[PDB]
Amino acid sequence: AYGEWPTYLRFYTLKSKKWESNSTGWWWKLPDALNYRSGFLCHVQCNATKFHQGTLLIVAIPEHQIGKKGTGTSASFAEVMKGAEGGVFEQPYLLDDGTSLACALVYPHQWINLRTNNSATIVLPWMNSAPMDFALRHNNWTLAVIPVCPLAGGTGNTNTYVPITISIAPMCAEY
Amino acid sequence: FMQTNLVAPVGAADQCYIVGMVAAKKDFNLRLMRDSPDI
Amino acid sequence: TAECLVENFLGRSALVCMRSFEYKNKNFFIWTLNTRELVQIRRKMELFTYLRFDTEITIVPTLRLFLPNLTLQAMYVPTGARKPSSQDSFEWQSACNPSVFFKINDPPARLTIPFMSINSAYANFYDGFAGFEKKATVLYGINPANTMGNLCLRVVNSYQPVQYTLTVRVYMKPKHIKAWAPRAPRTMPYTNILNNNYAAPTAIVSH
Amino acid sequence: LLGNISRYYTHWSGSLEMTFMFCGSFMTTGKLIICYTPPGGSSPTDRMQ
Repeated sequence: AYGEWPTYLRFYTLKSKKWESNSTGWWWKLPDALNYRSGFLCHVQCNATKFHQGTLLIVAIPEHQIGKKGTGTSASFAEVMKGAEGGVFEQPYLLDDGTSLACALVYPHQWINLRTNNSATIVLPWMNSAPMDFALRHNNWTLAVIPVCPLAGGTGNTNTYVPITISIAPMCAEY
Repeated sequence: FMQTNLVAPVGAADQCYIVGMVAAKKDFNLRLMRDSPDI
Repeated sequence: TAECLVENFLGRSALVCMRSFEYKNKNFFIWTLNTRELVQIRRKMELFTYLRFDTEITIVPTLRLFLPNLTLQAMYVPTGARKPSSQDSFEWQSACNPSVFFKINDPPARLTIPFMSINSAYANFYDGFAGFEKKATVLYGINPANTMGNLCLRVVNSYQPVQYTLTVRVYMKPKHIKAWAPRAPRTMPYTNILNNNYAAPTAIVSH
Repeated sequence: LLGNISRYYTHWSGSLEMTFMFCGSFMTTGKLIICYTPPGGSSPTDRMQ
């Protein structure tokens, strides 16, 4: 991994996302999710009971320009800004960047496989080529989470909503 | 508050329950007597 | 081992601009140095999120007549400075500003630009808008610190009776490269020279 | 015991602690936020507060 302790130069807990067997995947942009030269760390776990099956790829991508199908037109405000509410992957297989999901492991990646572990954690040291970004209008890292294999197990009333809980701390943040 | 919803297997019902309990700590002190109103 | 060192993987001189104009019985270039005008080098470069490098640039003219050894001026214009209106403009004279005059029959002209940005490296991707606050017209991801100036060129002797086209070819050898944060490969055709959008589409490999 | 014993006295000082306990089946899980409102605070209306 990137080998920094979270460094410069209290956690926040987002509302749990209701995963399903069909779900494409979710992302958040940092700092946007906090609402700043910082070492963000991200700590994500499943509320999944032991019968359940399926698996998530957890990735943090630097400078992730979300692309789109079918137009040369650049993304609007509301498409890229999502706060803690987060955004969907319209095409997980292209990671929206026209790049293979299969190769996303070049970025710092962790697996939630429901046999081995329902929890994963990543340190996101500051990557910006300016020393302390200060405006509200850029996101150095994107935390992304994708169902590599579809959620399964249970019956009837259990309704396959098996939640993901995401947690974030801007550890060693200075202003 | 239910930050997630609950998750349980097919063999166990949603009749799941929390118990709440309390005490004072070692640092506690009570100042001056006045007889209780409950009896 | 050979081209396994990243400087040797990237350091092949790319033909980053290929264009023409005539002189007959306007017609000057102003191209900004961003390596997005040519698709092979676009992909080969996009495997890294940040790079710091000097750029060598070489300029090669060529002619189809309808040889005249003309003087060509190359000028480098920095990020966001004034740029000329025509073959004639006070900007082509600029005192505080680098330029090279060369003759078509000499071997082609070379220049180095040192690493030129207010940020410590070129951020090859950037997902923001502005350094202070955003207006509606501020496009997603076109970072000002990545502007890297432009190379500006004209024929200086253009009074000629003889009728022809100047072709120009511009080769950039990014040089002495330091690189950071590798990326998953861009596996999809490129619609435009600014963002990354697309329209293979849903299955990257054959059966 | 806290609220019975202390009723015999004028005013009280020092810290408390709660202990919660969950009577579930072993296979059952969930995350509950607990939060605390110091003196003079308003009630947290929902999970964002």
